Amino acid sequence: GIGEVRDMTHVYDADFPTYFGAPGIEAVQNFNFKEHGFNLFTLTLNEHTGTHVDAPLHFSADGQSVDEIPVGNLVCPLCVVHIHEKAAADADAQVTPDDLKAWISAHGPIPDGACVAMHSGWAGKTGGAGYRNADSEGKMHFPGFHVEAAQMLIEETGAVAMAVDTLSLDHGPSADFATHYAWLPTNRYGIENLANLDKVPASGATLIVGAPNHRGGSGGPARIFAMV
Amino acid sequence: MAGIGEVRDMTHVYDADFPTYFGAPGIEAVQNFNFKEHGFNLFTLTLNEHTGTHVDAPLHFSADGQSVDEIPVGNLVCPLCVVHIHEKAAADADAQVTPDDLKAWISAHGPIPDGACVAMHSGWAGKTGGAGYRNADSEGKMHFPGFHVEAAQMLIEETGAVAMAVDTLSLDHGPSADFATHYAWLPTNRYGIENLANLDKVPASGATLIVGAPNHRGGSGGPARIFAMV
Ligand SMILES: [Zn+2]
Ligand SMILES: [Zn+2]
Ligand SMILES: [Zn+2]
Ligand SMILES: [Zn+2]
Ligand SMILES: [Zn+2]
Repeated sequence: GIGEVRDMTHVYDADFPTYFGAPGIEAVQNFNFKEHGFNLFTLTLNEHTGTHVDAPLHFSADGQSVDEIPVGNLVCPLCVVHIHEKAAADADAQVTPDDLKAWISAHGPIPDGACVAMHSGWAGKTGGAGYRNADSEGKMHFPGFHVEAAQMLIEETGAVAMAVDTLSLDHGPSADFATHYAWLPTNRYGIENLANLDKVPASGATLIVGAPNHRGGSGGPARIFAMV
Repeated sequence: MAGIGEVRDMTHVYDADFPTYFGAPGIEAVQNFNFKEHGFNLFTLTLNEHTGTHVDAPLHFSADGQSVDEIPVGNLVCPLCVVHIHEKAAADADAQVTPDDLKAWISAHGPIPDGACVAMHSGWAGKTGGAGYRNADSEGKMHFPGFHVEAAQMLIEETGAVAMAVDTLSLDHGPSADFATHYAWLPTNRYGIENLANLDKVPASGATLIVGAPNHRGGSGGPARIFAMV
């Protein structure tokens, strides 16, 4: 139980690459130690920036908010799908139904209430302008999940969370977000911008999703751990 | 993983109508995009750091102390040491954890040292649905339990606890005006948890408190998501 834990959260700020490209959080120093003797900031946060959780409400009219997700869905068995070999050749590589099929043939079945995370070797560009990989028309290019592989995780497993080391569940050039409309409305939640997936084993680890709980929220940054 | 049965959430659901030390809405949400007119829901949160179940970073009461992002991940996973002072707080709403309360816990459950979180269970978490959480008098001074500054001095001198937890608005009790415990614990690169919940559902010892503290760059605090296991 008290084994070795791993941090899976990025350290985000104003320079952190957001989906919209613009900064997603600003700080105002309300009090400083010099004139007041204590420090306090008043933040303005775009809850869908940084290492954050995509609640079902993000893509639904009456889904589950961040506070309504049960605790049983915040402690997930970790199933990391390595596609970084495929992502090296194709920047728009997606976790296809064939990708997770090979995960069974080396680690066994997917446990119930588990989180499926994509390992595309992409959680290392957050320090530069290459994380979004915006094109000449503002079209971002980064790996993601396929909608058909998303629905594959609905019919034949008890997976509850979909995690990605990129900015979105669907890949960059997704003007429709078919993976989002498939995995979120079914009361399953998503995780984006997951860090340090190269430091956890593909199977056996247990994810600890410290999802926020501001009532009525569609998302929000979450401190995520991984008990290896 | 051995003996892992269940995990309990030690976090309150915070909104604009949540009790704060100052007594104002500590968060103002605004839904920018809606599902019907835009296809998806997205809120913009303008919030204070010390709202709901949050963590006071060392920088909260120091000059160059650690910020929320500078707290080591190892210092976030800590053995949980819960001292129950609910019987005392039932009368005086300002009962503090005396150093003798710590010693009685040592003779009962053993030593605190080795990265331990010293949590205080005063039975105040159930008062969030009313004005008893702050318990402010007719004059305006709040009357809630806290940590005795002498107990914080014993934890640094005699133990190796890297964090401590309360179930109200501050580590100091209600009538504190200079915030003694904040000044005697945070500057030493030791963080505190405020507005914790569900401490009545965890054992007094043998539990592991996983603190999901935020890591926004350069912050003195922020709402967190806390859990307890084995
Ligand atoms: Zn999102
Ligand atoms: Zn690999
Ligand atoms: Zn998303
Ligand atoms: Zn505070
Ligand atoms: Zn007791």
